[PDB]
Amino acid sequence: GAEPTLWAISDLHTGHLGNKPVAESLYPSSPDDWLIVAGDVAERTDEIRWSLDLLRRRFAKVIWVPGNHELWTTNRDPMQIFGRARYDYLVNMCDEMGVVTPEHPFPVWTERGGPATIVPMFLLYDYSFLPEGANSKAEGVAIAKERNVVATDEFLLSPEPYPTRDAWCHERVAATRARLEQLDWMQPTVLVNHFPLLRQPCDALFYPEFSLWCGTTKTADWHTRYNAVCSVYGHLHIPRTTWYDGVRFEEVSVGYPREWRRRKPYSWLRQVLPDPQY
Ligand SMILES: [Fe+3]
Ligand SMILES: [Mn+2]
Repeated sequence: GAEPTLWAISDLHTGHLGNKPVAESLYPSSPDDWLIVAGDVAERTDEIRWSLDLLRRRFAKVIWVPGNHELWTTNRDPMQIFGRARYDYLVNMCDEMGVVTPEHPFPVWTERGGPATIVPMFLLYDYSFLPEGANSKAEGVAIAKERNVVATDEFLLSPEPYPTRDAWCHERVAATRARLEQLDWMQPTVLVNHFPLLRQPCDALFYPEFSLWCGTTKTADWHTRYNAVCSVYGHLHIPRTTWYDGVRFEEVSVGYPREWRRRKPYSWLRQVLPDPQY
């Protein structure tokens, strides 16, 4: 009576007043629990480090993937680093703390839930989730701008040295797909990515245009192609459990204080493995 569990959570946003207690209430159920943190830990590098240091001292293993907010460079950030350099800095930070990143070898869960390869991914988005009235990236962003639905990324998420964020996204997708092809085709995977791997969850957004900043069409079939037993994501701030083509998708976001105070959730940590039979 003390069997390990693989949990997940995302969108901690510890910099916002009121979400620091949430992060400070994250505890394991056994000394061998793993915790997936699926993006949007914080914006500033020191806040991200504080949160990840707090979590890695409680869980046996922490697997971190970046969200859009970790790649923001604000004026109040002690590290004025941008783009791929900022991502490499965050990866090196996590490595110095012992936190697993998308650049580390894929961890393998060998406890309850079967041998499952946990795949931490950094993919970003490529403006391919076009709104109904759009037929290109520029058209979609223009329609979103005229309706005042623009992501702050456009001004804070630098893609340097890449020219655009979709170029960075396509390179990330190419590399991650190359790594995914090298996996044993008969072993389940746990796909982790801040953004949803397919477009369907974005249909729950209050306004659809924002879907432009919510993923890429190049990963529409990865949950079935690579035999995923569970797909962990966040970003949308719509925490729930759904099923697509037999695969269980877990939106594990916490959100901003005024968002999750309207609800009363049963515990912050979402059980990824073993199957909770929900
Ligand atoms: Fe996000
Ligand atoms: Mn978020």
